[PDB]
Amino acid sequence: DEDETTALVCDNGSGLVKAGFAGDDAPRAVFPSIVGRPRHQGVMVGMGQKDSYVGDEAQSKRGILTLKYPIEHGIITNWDDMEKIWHHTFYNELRVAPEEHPTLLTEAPLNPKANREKMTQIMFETFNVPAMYVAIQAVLSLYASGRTTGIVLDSGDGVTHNVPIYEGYALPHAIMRLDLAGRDLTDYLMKILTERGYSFVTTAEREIVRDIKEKLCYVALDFENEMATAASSSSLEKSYELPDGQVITIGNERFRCPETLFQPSFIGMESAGIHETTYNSIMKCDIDIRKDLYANNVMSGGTTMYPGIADRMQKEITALAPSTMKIKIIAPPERKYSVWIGGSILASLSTFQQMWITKQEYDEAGPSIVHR
Amino acid sequence: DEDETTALVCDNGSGLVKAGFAGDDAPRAVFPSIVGRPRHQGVMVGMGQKDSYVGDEAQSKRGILTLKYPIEHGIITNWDDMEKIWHHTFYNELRVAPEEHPTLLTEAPLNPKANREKMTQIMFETFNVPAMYVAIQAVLSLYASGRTTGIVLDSGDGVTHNVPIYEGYALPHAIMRLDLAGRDLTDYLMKILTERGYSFVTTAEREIVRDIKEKLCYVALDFENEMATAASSSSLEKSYELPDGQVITIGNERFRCPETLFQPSFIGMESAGIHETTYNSIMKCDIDIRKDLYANNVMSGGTTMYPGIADRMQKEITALAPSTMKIKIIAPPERKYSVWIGGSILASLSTFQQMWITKQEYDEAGPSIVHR
Amino acid sequence: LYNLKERYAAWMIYTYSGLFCVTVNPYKWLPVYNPKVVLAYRGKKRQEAPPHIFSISDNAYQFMLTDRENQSILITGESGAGKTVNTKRVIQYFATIAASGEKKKEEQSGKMQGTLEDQIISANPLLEAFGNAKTVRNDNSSRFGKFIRIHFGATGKLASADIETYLLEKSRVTFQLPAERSYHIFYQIMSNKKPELIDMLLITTNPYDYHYVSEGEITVPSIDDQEELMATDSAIDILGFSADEKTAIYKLTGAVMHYGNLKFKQKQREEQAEPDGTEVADKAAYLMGLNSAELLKALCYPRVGVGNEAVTKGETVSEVHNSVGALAKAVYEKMFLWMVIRINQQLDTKQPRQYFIGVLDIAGFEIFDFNSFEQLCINFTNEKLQQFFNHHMFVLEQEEYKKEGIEWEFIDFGMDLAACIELIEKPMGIFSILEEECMFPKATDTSFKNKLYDEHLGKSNNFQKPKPAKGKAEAHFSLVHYAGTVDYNISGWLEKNKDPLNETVIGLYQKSSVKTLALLFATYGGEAEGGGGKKGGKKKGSSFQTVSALFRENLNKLMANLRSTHPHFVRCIIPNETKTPGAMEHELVLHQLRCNGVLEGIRICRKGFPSRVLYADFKQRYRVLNASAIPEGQFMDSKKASE
Repeated sequence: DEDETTALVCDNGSGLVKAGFAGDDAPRAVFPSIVGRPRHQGVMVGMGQKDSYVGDEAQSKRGILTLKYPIEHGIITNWDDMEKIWHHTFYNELRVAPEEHPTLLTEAPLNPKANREKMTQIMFETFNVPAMYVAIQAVLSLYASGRTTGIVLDSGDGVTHNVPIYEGYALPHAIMRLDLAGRDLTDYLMKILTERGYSFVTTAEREIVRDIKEKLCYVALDFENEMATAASSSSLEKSYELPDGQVITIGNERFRCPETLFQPSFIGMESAGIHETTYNSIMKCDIDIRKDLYANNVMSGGTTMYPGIADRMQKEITALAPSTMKIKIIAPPERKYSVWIGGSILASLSTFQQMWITKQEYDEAGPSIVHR
Repeated sequence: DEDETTALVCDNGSGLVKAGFAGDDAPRAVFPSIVGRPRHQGVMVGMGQKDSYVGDEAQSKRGILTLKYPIEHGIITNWDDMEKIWHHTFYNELRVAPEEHPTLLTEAPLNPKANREKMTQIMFETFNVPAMYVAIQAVLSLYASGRTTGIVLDSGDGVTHNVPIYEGYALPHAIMRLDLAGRDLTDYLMKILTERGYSFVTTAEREIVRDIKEKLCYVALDFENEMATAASSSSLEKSYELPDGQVITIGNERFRCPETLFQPSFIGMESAGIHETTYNSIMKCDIDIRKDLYANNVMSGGTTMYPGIADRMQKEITALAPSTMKIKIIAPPERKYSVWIGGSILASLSTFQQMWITKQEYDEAGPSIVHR
Repeated sequence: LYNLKERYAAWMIYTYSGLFCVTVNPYKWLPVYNPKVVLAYRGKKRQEAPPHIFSISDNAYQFMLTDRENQSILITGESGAGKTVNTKRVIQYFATIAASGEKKKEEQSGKMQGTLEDQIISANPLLEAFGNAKTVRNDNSSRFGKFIRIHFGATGKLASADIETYLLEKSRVTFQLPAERSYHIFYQIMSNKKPELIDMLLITTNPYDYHYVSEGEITVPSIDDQEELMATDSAIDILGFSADEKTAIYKLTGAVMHYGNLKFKQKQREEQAEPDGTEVADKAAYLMGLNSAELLKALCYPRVGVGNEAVTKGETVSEVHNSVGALAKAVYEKMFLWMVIRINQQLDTKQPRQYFIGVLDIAGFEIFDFNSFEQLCINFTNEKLQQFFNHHMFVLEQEEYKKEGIEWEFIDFGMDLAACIELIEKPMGIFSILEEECMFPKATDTSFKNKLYDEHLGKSNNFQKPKPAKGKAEAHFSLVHYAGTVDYNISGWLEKNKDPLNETVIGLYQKSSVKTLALLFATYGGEAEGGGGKKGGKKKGSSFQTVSALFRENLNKLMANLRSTHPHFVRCIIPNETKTPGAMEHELVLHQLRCNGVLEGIRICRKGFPSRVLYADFKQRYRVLNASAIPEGQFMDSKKASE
């Protein structure tokens, strides 16, 4: 129990932090990855002067603060502001004292060696956690779907990745990163919806375009004869009621937004798209392992939640793969937390105890120890 | 007690001064904002030659003096004559010595920086008050209705304003000023009542048109089919008995006077009216704060006291606002003193002590100190 | 720790620790308060006699006439330390050793109403019935603080007295912990020694009929409610109260019981409160000189005044029950205050006064896993009191090194605490932020909280964010007091600090047939002018703006009175939670010592030249060393001697 209860799992994202206790089924804490700094001197009624704001209080009060994102494209870019988000996570969100809890953290696919050593330096030397561990994100997603070999298409708020994993070892030279994700996708909907003849003028109009994207957006299979369908004008249309009455209608654009993930050309991106990239990762891997990867395309991440994403991907890679092959696109329902759940499982596991980096290992080996 | 008893609250208006002690429920002193200067040399029986007259003695003796209004449209226009009204307030009306009383004063919505510094220069350097503070009027009105975010429609004797306030900070760029108020409104009634076939000939006829406006005037909802009602001639009519017998009847015009506040066109004004202006203030503010402002339209000022003002405004902005919105027009009964009461509360408060500008701050920082 | 302990196991309760006069609860009887002792300690410096309270108390007197300065005695300790006992005992002392009403001295209804020396005394037993109760620690715990000014004459004979009350435990009136009980009075009255009373008040003799007063315990073996009732009764009289008033008091004390019996129910299809009967209201109404109806309306349909008018507001069941309770408490309090005033009034004589001796009885810094508003107020009081000492000592010390000719320079010892005090009492400090927000019609505890931080956090050292775990219950803010770190919970503060009362009802009181009740409310009725419309400042009309606004004013008026005084200190101690004579838990006594000031006086002593002997205390004990030449020195000049 000492640490059975006690292991923490913190998944640091570009848009959201997911956090909680190893053992739980889902994150106890989910909140924006921002750190707000007040543009002016003054106070809220009853509070003192605050130097900084994190998560939702930074989002809610955004009009008087300069908002900053510590993690650009999955990589920690500002370490002063990240230690601020961690502090908030332990002390306010989970309300635990960190110096008696083992902490499993996550990093990104080709996270620079030096960063994995730096967050270890900050975990052990400024938070004084007993022990910690850094798992790679795609690797926890795979594992949370039971398996050990497969290829994960991972897509969240600032990055998309393909991480081919074989008997647990993520394959460095076959990993692909596509910098277009849910953030890019909300801003494109924004324009095709103002372009539908609308105005997201006040900040209460801006924010909810993102809630339109999440609730009403679709990834149609045969996106071709779906536009064609749009035109005959079926009961395909969908009206959403705004903060007030102002019933906005979205028929068609509803799927023009996730067609951006297959066609980056919709947004002036010259890069290849999700399905081709799944494939290219795969023809960059060893030959003998390619049947395995093909029957185990595990999807994880908030942006892979658009319904019919899996069917489109299913047919997208069948028709690029040699017919002798078995294609299989696994997309679980909890996928917006796969990464986290994979960490919860792993860290609560009976056999993981012997991989925890302890302060004994650290004080004796330097940050190098956990770096592997 | 030193200053718990001792804080003064002086609300300077275009028509009236409201004054008294922080702590009280209502102003100890209310009187016209005039300064009379005798047109001829001579005396009243038993008095000496008087150079000047202020408040009610200036009104009562108006036939031999040239009357002057120091505050034009809420802004202090003559500083020689204002120091005269302050002097009168402290020494004669409240009969206090100012050099041992902290003084909370009020200013108008976009009061020029230089004025807030000038009345501070006169408070500290010619009245020698221990400490003082200048609150913005709409902001004290809001606060006296308990809240901190809302939009105040403030309307008195020379100005009308809309001041959107968010967690206490009045929003400069969303404030609207409409120069038509109770003064304009008494003169319009005057004409629609002489136009009813009457004569307000002597000064005892002039003054009481204003007491007709206050007692008998109404703001009808559906001002349309209220004129229509007037015609069928119901028992809608209302006769007032003059200083003498001369029973004057006012049926209809009774509401044609406050319909001027929604239709400025009744008086050759091309500006928009109260309700549209409430609204425009609101579509000039941030988007995310517009649901707050809509559910918190606080009314203050002598001219917002016309019964049924709130119902007309209620329906005036519901029908301009998106139906998804909650409208809420708060109009308290003490509203002709909201501003003052908000100051009484605030200045008698336990936490306000640390915002008082003291002579220590001033003698050391210059007028800049209180200016903020 | 060890010295105290040893002389206790030997049954010596009075040991000095510098200037202090430590006192340990015997938990049994002692011939110390002995009428022989009283004399013995009469005219003796504390070096001419062993450690004892009369030493302090006599010296004060002495000093009083010798130096022509006023004096003070500061008694302080935890709930079970037994201060009242001392306080009282000190008081008798004064009365005895300097009375002489000449005519009042005879054995003819001696000490009955009609003399002060008695009034002076009789005072206690009234206050005690109303401001005292069975605590889980004491059986007669003081639930309030107090300050008496014994105004001595020119000659040196008694002339006047002056009481002042601080921080009364209003909550007992409505609540009570399981092992505790409410004020005595209630139980006194229902005891049945004066049966008329029961019928007069319209109550029963079974407390379980009055929820407000039987939530905890009803009977205490060591107390004879029947005897006290008279004590109380008789005291009132002596105190000069009018029968009527003496009738108001009673009648008023029963109304309050009744209130807690007032019941309500939800109006059908409405969320409004509607009276669940006019059985009790009737009694409460009559007893207060009210009208049942008018009363139940005001209660149910509170008619407010938002804007420039008076808007009738409807309340919920939960809202009523709570408002009632608020008046119950409000009324009791006020009354209590009044009684004190009335007492003071009798204790007012025309004879000249040249000096006084103040006896202050209040609580000491107590730390709980749960520290709320009340704790701050008390702690703050103590942290002040402490600085008050640290200074007196600095002043004092420095005289010696000046008298002797030593060359020691040092900074005021008070200074160390100024940091904490400023943070609380200064303008942008806690109280202010607390009392400002109270002006915001739509503020939250949460609101207040943030304001507290944004402004003090990171910028102030004594200011800190809590340590939520250990024996503590939640988080908000810790302070760094001299005694240590106190973790404060801010929840209810805003309210508690606003003293919200249904003004409609108060209205009724204000026009009662029961003058006294009417009186008690006057000061509320006279400030309403000032807070006429919604929002604003109550102070405009003389109404309190803060729960804390006075406390401060009173605490200032006090600490000022304390200054024009020659401070004399007394620290009361509590041996063991278990109530056993001759015993002591260590850490329990250790605690007190830190929060007492005792350990801080030792510190300041040790900076340096630890042990410091008072001259007579020096003569006596050591004359024998060069017997001839040391005795001559000590006798020839109390000081020059030791030299």
